[PDB]
Amino acid sequence: EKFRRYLSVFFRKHIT
Repeated sequence: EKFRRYLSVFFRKHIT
């Protein structure tokens, strides 16, 4: 499985 592609850009809601 692999679901580390969505948060890779959603986690940007902090510094950038």
